[PDB]
Amino acid sequence: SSATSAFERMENKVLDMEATSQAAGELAGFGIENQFAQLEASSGVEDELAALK
Amino acid sequence: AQQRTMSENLRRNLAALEAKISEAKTKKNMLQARAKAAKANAELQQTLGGLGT
Amino acid sequence: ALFDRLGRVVRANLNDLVSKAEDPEKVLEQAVIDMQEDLVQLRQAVARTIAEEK
Amino acid sequence: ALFDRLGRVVRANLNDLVSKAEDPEKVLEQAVIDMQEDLVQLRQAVARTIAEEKRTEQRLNQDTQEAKKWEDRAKLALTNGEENLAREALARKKSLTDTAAAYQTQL
Repeated sequence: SSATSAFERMENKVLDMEATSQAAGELAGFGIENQFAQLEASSGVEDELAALK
Repeated sequence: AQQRTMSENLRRNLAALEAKISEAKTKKNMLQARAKAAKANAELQQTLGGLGT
Repeated sequence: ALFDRLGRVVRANLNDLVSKAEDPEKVLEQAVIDMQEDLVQLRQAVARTIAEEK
Repeated sequence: ALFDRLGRVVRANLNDLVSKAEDPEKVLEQAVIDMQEDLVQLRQAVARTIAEEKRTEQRLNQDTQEAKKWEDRAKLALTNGEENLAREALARKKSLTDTAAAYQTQL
């Protein structure tokens, strides 16, 4: 019967969506970290290439 | 004497309501941002994956 | 055991008829597809439970 | 599972018909094209989310400097000789200070 009760019912749905979205990624598997490490490694090679010139 | 005391009671109860309705506007502004983010995240999970036919 | 015998005979003859319709190559591929569509449903069921952990 | 066996068979045969219909080259080009449309739409969704980072930064900047304008006026109120007006200004500032904190948390 209340404006407030409806409002905080809505917030819970948004929080459930936020939590569900992260969880889907957790179960999907992340391979980003290994890929990122290759970019960081690439940068270290390029430090030497800068240094030589 | 009763009126002056009563006005203060009414004024403070209203002030508490005004503050809490203000909390709700603040809630809403940031809460939508999460809904946008969660939805967007879900599309990334789908595009990277997807199985069968 | 009369009804019981007859009912099992009817099933057996039907099993031959549907096994004629099973072409082994194409049915095998479809089953791999079926598993994959199911797997998505299950992963998202788990995701909604892990959500309540958080 | 006698019916279920038949239902699976009908689906397999239908899949084979689609597999015949698929030309190798033309489906292959179209497949890349589909990914290109999808990617652009998603990039726009991500961009509209990265917008809220900037908006949260904007919201924070405001309130922090509005809080200062209450502080400035409150100290000037001391010079004029009214502590009551000064507390009224300072309390309001406190609330803006609290609001800004909440934004940083979010941000």
